[PDB]
Amino acid sequence: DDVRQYVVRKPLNKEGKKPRTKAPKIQRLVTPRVLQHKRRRIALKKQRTK
RNA sequence: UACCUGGUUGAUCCUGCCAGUAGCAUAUGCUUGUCUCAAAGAUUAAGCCAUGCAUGUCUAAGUACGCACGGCCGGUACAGUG
Ligand SMILES: [Mg+2]
Ligand SMILES: [Mg+2]
Ligand SMILES: [Mg+2]
Ligand SMILES: [Mg+2]
Ligand SMILES: [Mg+2]
Ligand SMILES: [Mg+2]
Ligand SMILES: [Mg+2]
Ligand SMILES: [Mg+2]
Repeated sequence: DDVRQYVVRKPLNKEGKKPRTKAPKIQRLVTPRVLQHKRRRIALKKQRTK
């Protein structure tokens, strides 16, 4: 299942402003950036060993 | 600038101090037109204090669902300032 689908959003409607919906930033979410950081951490060990 | 002068005797030569002389640094008195520097509650009380200020800090890079502001899609995690 996808977590990004099930985020609880907050409606937000102030007088004189258009209606809006806000959702929080997901934390501890596996993203390509996390995998690439781990990949480079692994790749530095190879350089040290060589 | 390696310097002296008055005072003891009726007069003299001494010893010897007192007083005189010139800096310096604290106070005080009188006086004071222009410019450049410039010390300044140490001495008596490391005595006592009204009031105000004298220590705070964010980058692309720890944590933003404050519309507090803000552009588009509109479930389509999180635009940005903060
Ligand atoms: Mg995280
Ligand atoms: Mg005489
Ligand atoms: Mg003298
Ligand atoms: Mg003039
Ligand atoms: Mg004092
Ligand atoms: Mg004192
Ligand atoms: Mg002082
Ligand atoms: Mg101070």
